[PDB]
Amino acid sequence: PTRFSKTRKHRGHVVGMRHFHLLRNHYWRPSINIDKLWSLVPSDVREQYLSGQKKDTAPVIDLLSHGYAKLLGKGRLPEIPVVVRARYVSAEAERKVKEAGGVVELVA
Amino acid sequence: NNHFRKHWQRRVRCHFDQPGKKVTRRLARRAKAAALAPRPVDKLRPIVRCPTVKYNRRTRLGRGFTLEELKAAGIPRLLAPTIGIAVDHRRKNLSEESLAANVQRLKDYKARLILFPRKSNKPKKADTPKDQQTAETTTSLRTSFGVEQPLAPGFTEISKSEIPAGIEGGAYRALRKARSDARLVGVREKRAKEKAEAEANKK
RNA sequence: CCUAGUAACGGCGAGUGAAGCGGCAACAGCUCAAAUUUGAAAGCUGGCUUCGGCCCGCGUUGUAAUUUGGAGAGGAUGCUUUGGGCGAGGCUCCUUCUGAGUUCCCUGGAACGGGACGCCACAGAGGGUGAGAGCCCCGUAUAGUUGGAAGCCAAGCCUGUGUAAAGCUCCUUCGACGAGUCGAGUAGUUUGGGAAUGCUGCUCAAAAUGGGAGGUAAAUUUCUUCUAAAGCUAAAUACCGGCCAGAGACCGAUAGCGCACAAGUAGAGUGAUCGAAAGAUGAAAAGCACUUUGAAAAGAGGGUUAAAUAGCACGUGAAAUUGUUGAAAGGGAAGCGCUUGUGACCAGACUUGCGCCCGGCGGAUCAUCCGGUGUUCUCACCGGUGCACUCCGCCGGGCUCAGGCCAG
RNA sequence: CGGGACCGAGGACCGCGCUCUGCAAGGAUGCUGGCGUAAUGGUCACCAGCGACCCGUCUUGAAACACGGACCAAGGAGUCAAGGUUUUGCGCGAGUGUUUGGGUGUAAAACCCGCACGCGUAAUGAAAGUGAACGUAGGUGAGAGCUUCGGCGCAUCAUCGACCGAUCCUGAUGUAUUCGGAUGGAUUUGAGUAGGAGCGUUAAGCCUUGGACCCGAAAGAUGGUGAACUAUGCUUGGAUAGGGU
RNA sequence: GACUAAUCGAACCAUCUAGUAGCUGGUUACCGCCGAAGUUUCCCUCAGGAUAGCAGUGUCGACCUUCAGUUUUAUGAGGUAAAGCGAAUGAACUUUAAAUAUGUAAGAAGCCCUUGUUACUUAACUGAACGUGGGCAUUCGAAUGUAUCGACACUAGUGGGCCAUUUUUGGUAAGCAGAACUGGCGAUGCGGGAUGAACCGAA
RNA sequence: CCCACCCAUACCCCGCCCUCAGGGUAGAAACGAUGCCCUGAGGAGUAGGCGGCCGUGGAGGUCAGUGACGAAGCCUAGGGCGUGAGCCCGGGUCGAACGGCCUCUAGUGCAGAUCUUGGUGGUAGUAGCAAAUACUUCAAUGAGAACUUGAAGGACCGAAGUG
RNA sequence: AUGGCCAGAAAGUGGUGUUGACGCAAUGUGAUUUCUGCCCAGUGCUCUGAAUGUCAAAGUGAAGAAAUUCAACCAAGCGCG
RNA sequence: ACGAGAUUCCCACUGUCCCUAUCUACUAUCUAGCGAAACCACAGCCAAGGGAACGGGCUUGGCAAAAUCAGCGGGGAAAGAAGACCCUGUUGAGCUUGACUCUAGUUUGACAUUGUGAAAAGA
RNA sequence: AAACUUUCAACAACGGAUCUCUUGGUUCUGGCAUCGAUGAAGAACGCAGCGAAAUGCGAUAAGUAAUGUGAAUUGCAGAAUUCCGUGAAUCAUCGAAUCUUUGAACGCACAUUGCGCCCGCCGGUAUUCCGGCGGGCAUGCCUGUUCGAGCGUCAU
Repeated sequence: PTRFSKTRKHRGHVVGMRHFHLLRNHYWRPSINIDKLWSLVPSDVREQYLSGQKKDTAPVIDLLSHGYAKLLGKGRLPEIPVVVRARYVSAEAERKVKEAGGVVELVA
Repeated sequence: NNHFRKHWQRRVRCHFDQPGKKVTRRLARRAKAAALAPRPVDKLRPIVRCPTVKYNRRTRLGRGFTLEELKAAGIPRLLAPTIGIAVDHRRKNLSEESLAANVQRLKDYKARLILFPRKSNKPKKADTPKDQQTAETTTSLRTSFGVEQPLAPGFTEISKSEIPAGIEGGAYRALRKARSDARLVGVREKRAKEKAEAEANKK
C-alpha cells in the first residue's frame, strides 16, 4: 500500500563434460532413509506392529508405490522383520534391514 | 535472471476472463450433454502404462483401444466408434497383461451397454429389447470407467514363514554384479572369441 | 500448468534458451497416385426440352466403381446389415399483457423533505416527474399468457425387401506404396541445437526389407521406431478491426480519447501531413408589458421570478489586478522579530449556587407491617396502612460556606 | 537583627522532626478595598526603543561568481510488474501450496474437490557412481532455567572425536583369473550427517531488469512528400531610347 | 560546399521513440528520537577502484565477563639538565639524578611445583613446547571513574577537503613546501573583538 | 597596582513541555493496564536513519450522523483549541448534497524546473501614429463631418502614367 | 565498336549514339609575347621475357576400415629479370 | 588593352578642419483621438570597513522633505551575448589516408549451360 | 492639509478557480460473423415552404412502398383527423423499390462536363439532313461454341 512507504515521509525532502539432449527422467531415483521406513506403514497398523500385537506377520513395503526408488541407510530400525521392495538399496540399509530380520527384494 | 530486454509490454497476457471462460466451458459442456443424451458425454478409453522409468509405476487413460483388443472382445472396428468406444490403430499390445485388462474393460462396457434400435418398429437381434431399455444410466465414462488402481498397493502383509530368503550375496552385491557384467559384456565376448581362435589354431 | 531459467549457445560476456515425459481443456477421423470395367466409359460440362428424354461435346495420353498400409487383392465359409414416409412433443426468435397512496398535517415557488395512518413486494435495479418517490409515470421480478415465421432436435408409428451392395471369421498365395526427390558437398542465413537445428541457392545425385530418425566424427555387426518427397478435416486457442450488449474501489471539462459541443471540425502547410479552443439562466422564458431620457447602444422607473445578490456578458463566482468609500503612514526602499503605548474592534467570565434555622402554603410515592412480583437471595418494585412533632415541592425572612476582575 | 526583589509547583491522612494544649516539621494562607465591565485580557492598524541581508540551486573545504524567480490560479516529478534478499505479523508443520482445471453458485464474488506438479524432507562428484549412529546421537569447558541441593543442563560458543561423498596410497575373503574392492591409512574439501524447519501468505527496507523520479542533445534507422523559391537543361514565346568610335 | 519552397558539410514529413547522457535544472505537510566523515590497507595511473574507520534501525545472549585517548608503581626510550670530582676516572667523568610527553606490564581467565613425551632444541632429562597431577580463598593482590557489554542482521552517507598550535624534514632574494599528532570548520546558534569562514568566551 | 560596577541562550534556584531510565498498581471498591501514580537525568544539528501524527480523492462497516427551517464551496480588521501541519465555531454569500470513527485503497500534499496552460500588472496614456509635394470655401445629408456628396478653387501622376 | 566513358536491383534495360579519331571522354595549364638550369634511373609507368619461388577453389596420386591425413601439380596478382 | 580589385604621389577643388555660425523641411515638443513592446527576486544617494581582492541590503559615518516636465548617456539595466573565446567529453557529424573490418565495380580460375566429327601424344 | 505611493476593511469591477452536476471518455467481461463488377470503402455535387452546418436522403432526393403503432409536428407559416379511421407522426420496424457524377471503375480520355463506335425507338418537310431517348462496346483467365491458320503427323 502506497500510504506506508518511505516516499510519503520523504515528500518535501527530495565445468566438466557437456551433456547434449539431457532427459531428466533417466535419472529419477528418489531416496528414503530407513528411519522413515515405518512412516510409510499406515498409522493404526504401524502402532499395532510397534506395540507388538502382530507377532506372526511382517509388513511388505513397496517403495515405488510411495514414490521412492532407493532405500538409504540413515538411522536405525526396530527389531521387527520387514520385507522391503526397492529398485536400489545401499549396503548399510540392507545390513540394517537384515539385522532387523527382514529382507530387501529387488524390483524394476 | 530477468528476461525483460525485449519489448515485453506488447506481449503481456492477463487472465481476467478466467471465470467467464469457465462459465463458457460449462455452458458448452451442458449443450453437448443435452445434444448427446442419452449417450455419455465422452468416449470409452483404455488403460495404458506411462512411458519412461520415472512414470512406469502409474497407469492412466490412453487414446483408444487397439484393433487386437477389439478383435478379442468381439467388437468390429467400424461398430466401435459408433457406440462410444475410442479406437487407436497406432498402439500395439507388446505384452499379454495390458491386452487382457483392456479386453476385460471392453467386455464390461459391452455388458453394460444398452443399444437402441435404428428403427423403433423393427428391432434387430443385436439391439436391446424395450423391456430392458429402461435402467439407471451413467453419463460420465471418465468417472464410471476411470483408473481404479493407478499405482500398486504400497503396503501388504504376509506371514513370517513366507518371508523370502532373498538373492544370494545380497541385493547390493547383486546390483554391483549386474552393473559390472553389463559393463564387461563386450570384453569377455572378445576374450572368449580370441581364446576360441587360439584353441582352433593350436588344437 | 509444469518441465525450466533447466539441457544447451555465447567476444573481452553482456546475455540468450528449448524439448520428451506428467496433469488438464478439447477430442474425429480420412481422400488420392501407383491394378484391365474389358462380357461392353459403367463417368461428366453445356444446349434444347413436351421434363419422358434427346443432342453438341469432354474423355481411353483414363472419366465412374474397387484399394490406401490401420491394410488390402484373391480364394474359402456361414451367418448378420440396409430403402422410403409420417410424426406427438420439445427448443430458438420476434409480438399482447402484469403489484401497491398522489390519504391527512407542517415547511416550501414546487414535496420527491419532516410527522401520522396504510399498502405491495419472486418487483426496495435504474431513470423521469418543479428538492432524497417501492406504491405519480416508464420500467424492475416471476411464471406464464396473445399472435406469427423459419429452422433444428426428437418418443414413437406406417410401409419395400435383397436385383444388388455391406460387415464378421480363416487362409497356400499375392500384396503395386509419390525422384532432380531423399541424401552428400559447398555458400548464405537461422536456431538452445558456433560437435547434435531448420530454410534456400549451386554442384553431384540414390535405393528396394529399401529409406528416414535414434542430439560427438568414422568403419563393422546388431537393435528399436516409423514409412517422406500428393491431399482434406470440427473443437479446445488468438483478437488495440467491425456489430450488439453488460459492467468498474477508473476520470469528472487544464481530467478522461485529439474530440462530453455543426471534431479529425475550424485553422495552417505546395505537399506528405500537422491540428485546436470551446459544457452549466431558470422548475417553467415567465427572456422585462407600460412610462420616461437618449440618434442609438443603453439608462431610470415599473415588474417576471422563490431569487435578476440568475438579464441569453447568464449556477457558484477564489486569487493576481482595478475603481470608489472609510481609516492610517510616508526627510534616499519597504517587508519581518522582541516589547510597550495609542486608536479601532472583540471572546470569555459574572448575573448566584448548595446547606442549616424559622414562618406560611399545597399534597400525601414518610417509618413499620401484610400480600404479590422481580432479583445480585437480600435487596428492591407495585397495591393497602400514614392522619400529619413524619416525608416531598413552593413562597417569604435570617445565617454559614463557596462564588468573577484587579489590587493592598 | 534589619531593608528589598522573584516565585507559591502539590492537593484528605500517612513521613522525618521540634521549642510538643501546638508548630515556621513531606510546596500559601489569612484579612481588607475598589470594580463587576471592555476595567483585566485578546486581535488588527500605526508610532517608538532594540534586533534583523533574497530565496533557492551549484561549487569546492568554503565564500564569491554563476543560473532560476514580474504576479496569481490550476496542475506538476521514486510509480507498477517480475525475480531475489532480510526483517515483522499469520496459518499449518515434516510437510506445505484449493483458484491449470473440475464441482457449485444468490454468478467476474463466496463455498467445495483432487491427480499431477513446485519447494522442502540428503549430500557429494567432471562423470560412472556411491550415499550419512562405536557411544542414553559422543567427550571436555562455559551456559539461562530447574533441582531431591548430589546434580540435570536449553539455546549458543570454543575445542577434541565419530559418520557420508570426492582425491591419493595399500589391496582381504572370494573369483566368468580378471573381475571385485573389504580392511587400514593421509590431506584438504562440502553452509554435508551428528534427536528435521520448511511451505504458503501479509507488511516494510534494499536491490536487479524494464520508459523506471521528471524534463531534455548533436544523432542513428524505416517508409514517404517536394524544382510555385532557387540551380542546370530541353520545347515554345516575348522584350532592350539616343549618342561615340 | 553554393542552391535544392525564410530549412543544407546532406531538405521536408511521419514512425522506430517516452532513443541515450555519467552532464544541466527541478523533485510537494508537521513534530519527535539519534546522527557522520576526507591516504587505514591493498591493488599501472589518469577519463580509477575497492576497503578499513565513523552512523541509524531491529533483535538476541546470563545486557555474563568488566573495561578506560587518565594517574601511580616497576622497567624501557629520552642520561639530556643538574651536584661532585675534600667519591673514582676524565655531551663523550660518574655515587646520584632532570622537564615535556612516550612504549611495555600490573592476577584465580593467575602464579608456581611435580610427572612423563618431544616429531623443537640442548654436550645432555638440558631449556622450551605438549599433555598429566598437586599447592596457592585468609585478604583476589595500585588509584580514579564506570545508564560506557557482547554478537548478529539489514540499511546510509563519507571515505587524496580548508585553517591553526606544537614536533620534524627541507628550502627562498623574500615568499614557502612536505609529513605526524591534536583542535576547529564544512553541519553551529549565542556574548564579545565597531564589521567578518579561521580570534576570545561559551556551546 | 587597587576598589566598585555592566551583561551571554554559560552557571545556580524555581515552574512548564518532551525524550530516556528506574519503580508501584488484582482472591481486582476494577483499567481508554495501549491507563494511572512516584523518582531521577537529559534537550544544537547538514548528509543519513527511524518513529508518531495532520491533510486529499475513492471503498467496506458503523454513527438509527448533518441537510431546502439551507449540504458543499467561497469571503471574513470576529473568535476557541493545537508546539505544529491543522481542527472547530460565529457573521456574510450561496443553492443540493456532505461529514465523524475503525479498517481498505491511491493518479494523495509545491515557491522554484529560462515550468505547462490560462489569466493579470508596472513600464504607460509612454514609445510613437514623420517615405510617396496639399490642401481650402459654401451648400446638402446627418446625433455627430478634415478624410461623405455636389459645386467652387488650388495642386499631383505627366503616355516606361497615379491612364 | 565482341570498343571507350557512364547509368540500372535486374531486364529481350538505358545513355553517350540521328555518334566514329578534324571524334568522344578524362585531366592539367590557362590570351599574346616569353618559356622548357644540365644529366640520370631510386619510387613509380609498362614488358604474356624465362621460372615455379609465393600459389585459392576444383581436379590428380599415396596410406588407412573410414572419418581423415600426406604429397606433387598449381590461374591471375606478387616475386625475379 | 580592360577593371565598383589593392597601394603611393601631383594639379584642380573645397566647412576635412582652424572654428564655428546661420537658414529650410520633417521630427522631437504641446493638444485631440488612438495606443504597444523589451525588461522586471525586492529595490534603487554616497564614503570607509565588511580575510576568500565582491556588495545595494550589514557596521560606522556624511546626510536626508511631497508630486513633477524636457533632456542626458556615469552606472544599474540593455547584444536572438545561453554570442564569441578557452577547458572537459562513453561527445555528434563532415572530410583524408597502406589506420582496422568490410564492400560496389573490375580481373583470374573452376563446375554447369555444352553438342557432332577428326588427327596426334599417354594409358 | 490635499494630491501621490503604500497598508487594512466594505462594496463594486476584472478573471474563471472552487464546489456540485454529466446523453462523454477509459478499462474489463459476454455474445455475433455480415463488404465489393448484382459496383464496395472513399470522394464530389445536389435534395426541406422558410437551412449555412450537423443529421437524413438521391431528380421517387430531411424521402417512396410495405408492416406495426395509433394522434401528432412545432421556431414560424400553412394545413390536419370524417376521431369510430386504407390513419397524423423529424414515430418504430423493414423483407419491395428509387439510388445523380465518380471511385477497384470498365468505349477512348479527363487539368476537357472532350471525342467516338454498334443496335433499336421517337420527333422535326425528310431515302440522304437535324435533334431527342433507350440498350450496349475494359482487361487477365476458365469451360463450351463457331470461324480459321500451319507438309506439324497422316489417310485417300
